[PDB]
Amino acid sequence: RREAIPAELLLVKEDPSKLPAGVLQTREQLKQAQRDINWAGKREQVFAAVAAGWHLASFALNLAFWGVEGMPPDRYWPTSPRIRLQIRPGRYGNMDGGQRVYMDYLARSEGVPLN
Amino acid sequence: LALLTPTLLTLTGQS
Amino acid sequence: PLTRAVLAVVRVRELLRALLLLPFSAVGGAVAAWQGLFNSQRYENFLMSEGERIWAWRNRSENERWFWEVFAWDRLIFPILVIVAWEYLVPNHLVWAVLAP
Amino acid sequence: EVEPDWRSLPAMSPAELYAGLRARNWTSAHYDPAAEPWRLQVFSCDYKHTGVTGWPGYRVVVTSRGGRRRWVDLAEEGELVQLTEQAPPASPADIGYSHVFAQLYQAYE
Amino acid sequence: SVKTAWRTQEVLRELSYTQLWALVGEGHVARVRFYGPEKNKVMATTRASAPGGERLCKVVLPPDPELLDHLVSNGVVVDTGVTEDDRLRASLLVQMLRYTVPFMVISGLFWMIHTWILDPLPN
Amino acid sequence: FLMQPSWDAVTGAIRWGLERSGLPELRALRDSLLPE
Amino acid sequence: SAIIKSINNKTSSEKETMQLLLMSSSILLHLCAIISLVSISQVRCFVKFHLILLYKLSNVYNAILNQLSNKLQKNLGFLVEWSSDFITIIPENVDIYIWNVFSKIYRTIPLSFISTTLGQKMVAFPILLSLSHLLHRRILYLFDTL
Repeated sequence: RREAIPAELLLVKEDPSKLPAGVLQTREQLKQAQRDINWAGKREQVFAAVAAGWHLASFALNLAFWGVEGMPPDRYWPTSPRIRLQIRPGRYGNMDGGQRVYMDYLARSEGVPLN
Repeated sequence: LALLTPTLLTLTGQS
Repeated sequence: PLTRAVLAVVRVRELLRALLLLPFSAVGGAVAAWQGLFNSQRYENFLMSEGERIWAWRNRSENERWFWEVFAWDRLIFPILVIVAWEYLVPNHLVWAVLAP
Repeated sequence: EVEPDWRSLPAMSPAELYAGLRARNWTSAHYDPAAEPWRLQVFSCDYKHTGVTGWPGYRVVVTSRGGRRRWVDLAEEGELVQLTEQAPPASPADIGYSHVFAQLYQAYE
Repeated sequence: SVKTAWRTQEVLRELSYTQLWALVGEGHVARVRFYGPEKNKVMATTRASAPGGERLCKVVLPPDPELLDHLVSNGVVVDTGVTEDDRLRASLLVQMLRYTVPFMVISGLFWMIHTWILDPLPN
Repeated sequence: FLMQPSWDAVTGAIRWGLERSGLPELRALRDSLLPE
Repeated sequence: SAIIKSINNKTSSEKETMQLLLMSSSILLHLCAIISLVSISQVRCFVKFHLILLYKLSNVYNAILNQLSNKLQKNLGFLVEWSSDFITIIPENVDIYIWNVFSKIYRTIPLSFISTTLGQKMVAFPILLSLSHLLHRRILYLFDTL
């Protein structure tokens, strides 16, 4: 068993021409509003994407280098900072068994797990 | 920063 | 009759596996083709000619090189900047504008 | 109302809006009964704290008789004045939403 | 005069207060921009029909309140230099500044690794 | 989180991750407390 | 943002100059502060002490974990340094490693700077080239002095 109601009590009745001057929106207006909602949807993601793509392009460029193949020697820029900066030990602070320590520090970084 | 200080100083309302 | 249609429908579903895996294998082929250019003999010929060009270019530009590496900043731009900066600060007296400089 | 696209929309100076609101404010000395009706929509940003492009202050959208729209960027509250204030700020670059809301409060007396 | 001089890299003229007053009165000033740390320097651009053509003057406006109505009456369009494009570019710069630190971290890591193992010294 | 990365964010994020995935270490607690 | 907004708003390619000036000033301020700090002798003592501590603790961790690692593969003093000068105990391949990593990180600054700035409009190309080279060499020299 069911009860029935008229469908014409639930559908509202309106008058498009009885509305104030500019209440109803035309076609171009609704298309503009749709374009605006799409722009509001994708704006932040577009901007973040560009601001990340800059760094990504720079990183790709730095990756395309891959090493020193293609790079000739240079005399204003040696590879050891001590030669370029004129750094050499003196007399004090010289422990005879400090050389011992020296070795394992090398052995610490030359990666030889013996140590 | 002393060149930019008269410009940045409007964030406090001062001269 | 049966086995042929069965292997055919498995052919088509592994073609499906391939369609859900096309961009990855495509970019893999792309990076492989990119890494293929830089192992020929052409690329080592290019590197060696580039070496010759760098040698000829180093022999003709010793003055400009020493200028840009030793002179441009340390003896041309930095002292100008330092004096102008100091005189922009440092109130308009004589002990500060001339004597201490 | 949906937020317009502020990039492709003509702009108006805040001093122009201040003069136009003094025009339609009958409590002022510069009133005239001939000015056309103006529709103002004042927007406050809400994605200020999440993501780029947020802005401070208010943004006004003016609609006139022709149905055409312009916008005004009322960031930077210019100089603090009371609601019952009738005096330009002696420098037409000092119009922020303080003077504008003073005129909007005075026009409805 | 303009007939007894050489053309030299046109510069901003200078007006005191009333030449600008008379100019905005006669309806020849076309646009003005405010600038200065003290919100009282104006750069004023005149329009074509004015005596002398389109040029750029610099004026210091002494604080007088009846200037605003004076300019707005004669159709002068007061302007700024902060159109939405430069604001969007500033926000883009801020975003890059936000990203610059993690990218430099990951790059330092990658290059520590590549210098260590993936490309060591030959012997 | 992609637009405004931070440190608290990633810490709490992998905290939630372990809560979902390996917080059953909260049961490894009792699993070690049986031999104890 | 208020910072960048202010320097954009108050002061023909001028805003980019102001922004570059701000960023350069700030980076230089922080670097000058750090170098001036570590230019004091007792602070060098401080950092030397912390370095020997971290070296020894890393050594302990390394021994322990590497030993347990090749065990799982099986499954499937202080004064001699603290009273001696710094450079005689540290090898040179370490600093060469540091320098190589630095160089490899920053070797793409000129190209990025040039591309960023460049999209009588291009009479500035020599100026941007000069700026790129000078800035790259400034970074290298700042490493050198630190």
